[PDB]
Amino acid sequence: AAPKNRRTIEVNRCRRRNPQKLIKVKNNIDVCPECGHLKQKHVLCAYCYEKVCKETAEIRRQIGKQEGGPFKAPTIETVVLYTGETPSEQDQGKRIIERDRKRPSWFT
Amino acid sequence: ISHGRVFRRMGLGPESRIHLLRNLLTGLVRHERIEAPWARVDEMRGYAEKLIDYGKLGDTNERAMRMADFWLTEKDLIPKLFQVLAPRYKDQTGGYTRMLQIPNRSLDRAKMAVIEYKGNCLPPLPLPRRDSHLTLLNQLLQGLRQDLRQSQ
Amino acid sequence: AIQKMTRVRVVDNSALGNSPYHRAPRCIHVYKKNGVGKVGDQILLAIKGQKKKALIVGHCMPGPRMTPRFDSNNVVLIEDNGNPVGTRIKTPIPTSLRKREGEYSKVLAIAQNFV
RNA sequence: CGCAAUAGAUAUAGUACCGCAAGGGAAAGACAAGCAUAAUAUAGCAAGGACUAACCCCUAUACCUUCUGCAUAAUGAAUUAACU
RNA sequence: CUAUGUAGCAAAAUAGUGGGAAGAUUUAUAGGUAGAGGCGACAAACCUACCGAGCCUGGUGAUAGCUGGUUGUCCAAGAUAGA
RNA sequence: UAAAAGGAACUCGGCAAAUCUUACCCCGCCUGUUUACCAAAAACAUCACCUCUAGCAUCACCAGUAUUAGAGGCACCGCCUCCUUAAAUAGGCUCCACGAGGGUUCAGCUGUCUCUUACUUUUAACCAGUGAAAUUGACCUGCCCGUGAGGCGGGCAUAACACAGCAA
RNA sequence: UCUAGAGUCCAUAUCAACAAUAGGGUUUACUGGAUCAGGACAUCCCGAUGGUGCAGCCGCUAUUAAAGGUUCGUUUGUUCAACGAUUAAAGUCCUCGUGAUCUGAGUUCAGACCGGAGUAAUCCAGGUCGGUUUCUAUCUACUUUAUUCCUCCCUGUACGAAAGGACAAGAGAAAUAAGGCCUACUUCACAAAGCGCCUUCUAAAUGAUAUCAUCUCAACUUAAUACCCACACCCACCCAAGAACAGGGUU
Ligand SMILES: [Mg+2]
Ligand SMILES: [Mg+2]
Ligand SMILES: [Mg+2]
Ligand SMILES: [Mg+2]
Ligand SMILES: [Mg+2]
Ligand SMILES: [Mg+2]
Ligand SMILES: [Mg+2]
Ligand SMILES: [Mg+2]
Ligand SMILES: [Mg+2]
Ligand SMILES: [Mg+2]
Ligand SMILES: [Mg+2]
Ligand SMILES: [Mg+2]
Ligand SMILES: [Mg+2]
Ligand SMILES: [Mg+2]
Ligand SMILES: [Mg+2]
Ligand SMILES: [Mg+2]
Ligand SMILES: [Zn+2]
Repeated sequence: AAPKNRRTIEVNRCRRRNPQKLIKVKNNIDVCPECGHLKQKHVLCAYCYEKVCKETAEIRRQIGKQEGGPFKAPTIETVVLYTGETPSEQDQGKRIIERDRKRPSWFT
Repeated sequence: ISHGRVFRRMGLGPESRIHLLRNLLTGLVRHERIEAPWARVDEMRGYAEKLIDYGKLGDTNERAMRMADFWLTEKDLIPKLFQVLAPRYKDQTGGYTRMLQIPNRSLDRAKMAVIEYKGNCLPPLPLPRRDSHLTLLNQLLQGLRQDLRQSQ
Repeated sequence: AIQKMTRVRVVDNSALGNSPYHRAPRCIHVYKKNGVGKVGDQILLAIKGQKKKALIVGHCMPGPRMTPRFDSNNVVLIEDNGNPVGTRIKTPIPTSLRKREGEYSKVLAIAQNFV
């Protein structure tokens, strides 16, 4: 059907500003104790995750530049090595994806 | 009523559900780490685990080969499954994938999730460590370790 | 489930029935408060343009465990006063008629086979 | 003892736009209502008598027009501003 | 014929089920018939979404014993024979 | 989409769905046409038949001439001017063929039903973006009985506030 | 209400004529069905009691009783009626009760045919076939308050004039209603369901006004538990909990 009467600003305020409709204050924010950026407990530090995705993208660009075209999933493991890092004794027989910047401190 | 139904409903029906999960799983086997909506990744985690289980049986088995043929779409990955992934987990008997939640998607504010196969070459996800063992509460609990061990 | 408007094949040698007729016997009423009829529930049949009392002796509807589940809704014609009209029965009748009270003693003295 | 941007020409224009067509035909330029600051507390034409006191107490059947009077019997009005 | 839709995707559509489908069929293109007129395998059917009589301008501020309205303050007289 | 037993007991009617068979009756001969947007029909048209008018030039009928043209009625052709059901208010001029026409019946079929149930998709509910419309005197918008009804009277009830439903 | 008339005798076991006292309508001539139902009792059944001409179950009337129930079909739709099978019963009415819940017929929409009236157009409180009413819920209100039947003992005692044939008390079996479950069957398959399963609690005694008597608008004496139930958390995950919020678990 249709309304029988306009609804006043008072009723509309008792509806719109009722607590159930308010935005709740979040009790689960904190500071990355080492890195020092904001984060929720159960979620990754956004800044750290972005700085990881950047390096993943650069590595993957090198991988694409080396594999040539599509349909070339290798049949061996892969290892990524930064400048001035000779292939360790454990990484022989694994594809090497050379990169041209110093290894990040967070890359172990 | 939906008591005891473990399978999400997604896509345009059951078949599209299998096909969506198949594309997610193929992306995972190809890149070893993918960011996807949280619920879809949680649905695909079981399939990725059982795919590694089937891949351990090895090429020679035919049932496993048919299964990996269905569940991998670019077939270059089937070698990998049977020669890089399944060999990699010859020790672990379970839990080959780690799944995290990440900042919600910018456009549609969906609940996201990064899922990866343990042990890959990629830069490591920023996992959350526990509190250092030297914190006050941990030190008191360490004192209790000692004092209880001596008594017993 | 022998309810109203269900075809039942008379198996009693049917001095009356068993003769050709373009209709087939139908149940028009079940002598139970609810419509559904199970073994031993005596019903009413429209057979050969006539109304005759009946007695169900087997049905395709699964019953309890240890009782037979036939594949045809079998019925024996019985006269109003309980006497069976026929003199024989060939199709097997379940041994679950010696149970719960009813006019069943005569219908077992006239059959020949059980299960 | 003519108007001064809802007036004065329809006019910044017979343009925009509507129509197949004849044809129709605009708008405008220089702390009103609505909200926020500040959601609400038994009870009721939302007021009045009041009271130390906002509510609580007592009183109290909305307005216009049409029918003999009309509890709202029916018609009309969301509300502000301008024109009527 | 049914279901959806009823400010809808649409001012008559969608999905299925259906009738015709070498004919009195269907159809693109230009022309013709003009309003008491045209056309009509007559249904008052159709003539640019609304046809028992198109649409636009003019006479036109049509007329309306009918409906609705009719704007400052205050006071005072003020009602139900009939032809 | 699937369904136990039963298979029209649903219902105005086997509408819908599943399955594919049969028989008749009324109307209309047939194919066709019609109320763009509630009626596709038993109405219109139609071959066949009949009636009426008309002896004839260059713009229609017609570059036609009574076996022709126009206007009407009718509708080829031939023949004349008690059963059914358990139960029944239903069905039962000749004239092949045809009908999304109307009525009835056999057999089958099926969630129509006895009597509902599960799953899937859209809708849905929540989060994020964009964001209408009818409606609206004011509302601080209760129940029962009476008067003539949320609002009057007499009783009863009564802390405020979202959200999703329902339709008195 | 007078019984007055009857009834093999007799008003009261039944009709009970006229009338009177009561509650209720009569409009044409010169609105059903589905769904859910709320309510009254003027009770159809079940329950309790009186009399009987029922010598007895049942019948008949009368009082009381509204917690519960009150079937399925063929033909047809001024809505009823008839008919078949049942049932313990297939009650009488108010709120079409209920169309912003759904449907059909109508009666009154344009098409057409038949019959009547008319010179015609057209009419007809006639008969047939066909035929479109849309709604996003603002406000109120609301959304967790065990009966019946059959069978059998007890048996054919009492009652009874022969004949027929009781209570009180138990025991089985079925259905329905409410509530719940998924071991089996069934549709299906980490579960939801039913066609399946389980539970359901006005006759006396004493006795006065009126010393006998009298049941007493005389005094006086007799014929539901169950269920729920911890003040202070809530980021995350799971869930037999769930629309969101809530709720259970994380040893
Ligand atoms: Mg979806
Ligand atoms: Mg101007
Ligand atoms: Mg102007
Ligand atoms: Mg202001
Ligand atoms: Mg009112
Ligand atoms: Mg109004
Ligand atoms: Mg005027
Ligand atoms: Mg006048
Ligand atoms: Mg005066
Ligand atoms: Mg079935
Ligand atoms: Mg045709
Ligand atoms: Mg036809
Ligand atoms: Mg939103
Ligand atoms: Mg009232
Ligand atoms: Mg609400
Ligand atoms: Mg099921
Ligand atoms: Zn960090």
